[PDB]
Amino acid sequence: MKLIVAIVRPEKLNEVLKALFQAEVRGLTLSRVQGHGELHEKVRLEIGVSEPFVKPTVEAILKAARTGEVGDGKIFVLPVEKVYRIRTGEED
Amino acid sequence: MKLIVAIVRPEKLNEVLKALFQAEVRGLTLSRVQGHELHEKVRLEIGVSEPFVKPTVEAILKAARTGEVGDGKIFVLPVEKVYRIRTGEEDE
Amino acid sequence: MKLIVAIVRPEKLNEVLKALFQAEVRGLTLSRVQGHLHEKVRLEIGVSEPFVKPTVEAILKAARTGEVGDGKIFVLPVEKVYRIRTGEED
Repeated sequence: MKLIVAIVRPEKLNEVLKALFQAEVRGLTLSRVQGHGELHEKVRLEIGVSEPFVKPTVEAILKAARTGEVGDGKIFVLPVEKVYRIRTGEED
Repeated sequence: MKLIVAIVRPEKLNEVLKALFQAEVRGLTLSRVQGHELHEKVRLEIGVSEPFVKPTVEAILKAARTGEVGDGKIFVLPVEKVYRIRTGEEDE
Repeated sequence: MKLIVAIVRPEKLNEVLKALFQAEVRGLTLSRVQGHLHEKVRLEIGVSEPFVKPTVEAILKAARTGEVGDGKIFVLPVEKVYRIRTGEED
């Protein structure tokens, strides 16, 4: 699995959540953060996604979050050594 | 070294922290995030040495479980290096 | 690229931000978190390889007070970073 961390504009959050839902991504968390390069409000989404589907998930976010202006944000794809589901204790 | 990111139910937070402290886990940070029709969750971020990875994961898994959908997940992330600001000590 | 996650004292934040800016490290996000509880500020900064040490040093120098609880700096391997404005990788 990989961990996707995306920093997007607040005004694009609904488009992004919609695109993720249509791309079949359901499990995620998000929070408000302040960003720079004078700080601007941003929304940080964190999504665990298995390798075959990292590319499609990143694409949905890129398409939905873009405005074309400086300050659109970034998407980080981090490696994950192990992931566990707390409901069952199982390593996913 | 690893960076453990755990998403747990707020009502399980106290039990989780108690279990971590008993497992000799010490410094960590936490914040509230919205996750999935979203629900509030507590996101813990814990830096640990290799010998503490298993004990930390085990503690959260036993303490945060309710068996119902939405219990959360635990991500164990690789860390290239970590620095303690006070002492300037670096661990890899 | 690497992703740097730093936990610093709120009273040292402006000093940390100034030091980063001076080091040419401008793109980042931050948020308030609770530590150990005591409020802390968490910075998340994606940087190219040559900027890892300059970023770590800027924070180490500006955030230290000498008292226990000054924070930590994590350097994480990042596999890919995309610039949303262009839809391109970096």
